[PDB]
Amino acid sequence: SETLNPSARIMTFYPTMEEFRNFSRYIAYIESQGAHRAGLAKVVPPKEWKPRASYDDIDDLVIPAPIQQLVTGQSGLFTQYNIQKKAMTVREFRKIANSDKYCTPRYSEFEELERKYWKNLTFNPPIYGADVNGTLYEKHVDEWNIGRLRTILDLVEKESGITIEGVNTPYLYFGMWKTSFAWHTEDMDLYSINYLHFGEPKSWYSVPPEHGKRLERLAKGFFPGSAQSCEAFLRHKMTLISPLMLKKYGIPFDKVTQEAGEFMITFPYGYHAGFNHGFNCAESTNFATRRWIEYGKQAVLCSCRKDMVKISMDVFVRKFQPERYKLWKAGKDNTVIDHTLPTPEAAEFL
Ligand SMILES: O=c1[nH]cnc2cnccc12
Ligand SMILES: [Zn+2]
Ligand SMILES: [Zn+2]
Repeated sequence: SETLNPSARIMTFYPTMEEFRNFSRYIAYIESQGAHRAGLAKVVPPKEWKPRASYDDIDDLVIPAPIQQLVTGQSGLFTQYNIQKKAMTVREFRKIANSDKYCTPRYSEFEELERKYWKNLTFNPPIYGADVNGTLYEKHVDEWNIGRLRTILDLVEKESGITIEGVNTPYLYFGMWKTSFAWHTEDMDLYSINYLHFGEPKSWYSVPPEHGKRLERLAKGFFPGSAQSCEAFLRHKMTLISPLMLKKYGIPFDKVTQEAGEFMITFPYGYHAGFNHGFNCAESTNFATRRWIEYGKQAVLCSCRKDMVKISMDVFVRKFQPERYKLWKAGKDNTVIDHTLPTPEAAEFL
């Protein structure tokens, strides 16, 4: 496991239509390749696959709570205050996105736009049409349908009947230039899938899960007051740390640009942050494999109740780890997670 992807670099995959039909099996395959080590992987779907005929019929879709993204800070360290604005349509949002005030600046290469984002992120706050409940997939699409992934995370809805927005349901993100997401891991340290439906690119930064604690120690040192108030303040999704800051403090990280028509997979305990190049739309949700159960059992949650997502691990432990159930309920489960190990389902490829 330590031999595959030794630098824990972001990997890209090009499945065929046959390989694209079994979602869970393909995630097992990419892990057998060492993809998970980076904490982020890109999946380019087969040319024949399309989740919708066109996007010219969504102008009247309402973004109920758009957020103005105010950033405070300096020297590569920032706090993001996401201000709720009144509801707007996709057409109203696209008009603001493409206006002279908010449009993407003229640039040659990504590195120019990236330098531009870190120089100007505290000025002219943009509007992010983020966390919109909904899907852009046509009803008949069976392959990589974010609405219905059919992973083991489905036990939460199957056994209890409870739905957690964006976690076991899809979220839509309407972006504009300079909109962004703060460093974070998923709720319960779950996996996530992100499909960029259309528009301008979305740039990502990732820290390998095996270096995740180094990012946490850096954050705690910089924000001691926040660290004193909450056990996992990064779950508030307010902390921005520049790649230059990470480089200076020796935090290993990688960066990738996602283009329209591509999927991004985040792995358990894979910290990620990023920004939108301009007007776009992405669909997202969380999912699980057998490997996540131990991450969910060990996840450190927000203790100040600013973040409320908590999944009971009991059903997963009883069903997939019965030999460990009594030891775990007694608080005697001393399992140490090896972040390099692929999911057990990967066995057929190894
Ligand atoms: O594209 C994103 N927008 C907002 N939040 C996110 C969280 N994780 C991944 C991607 C995004
Ligand atoms: Zn995320
Ligand atoms: Zn908290």
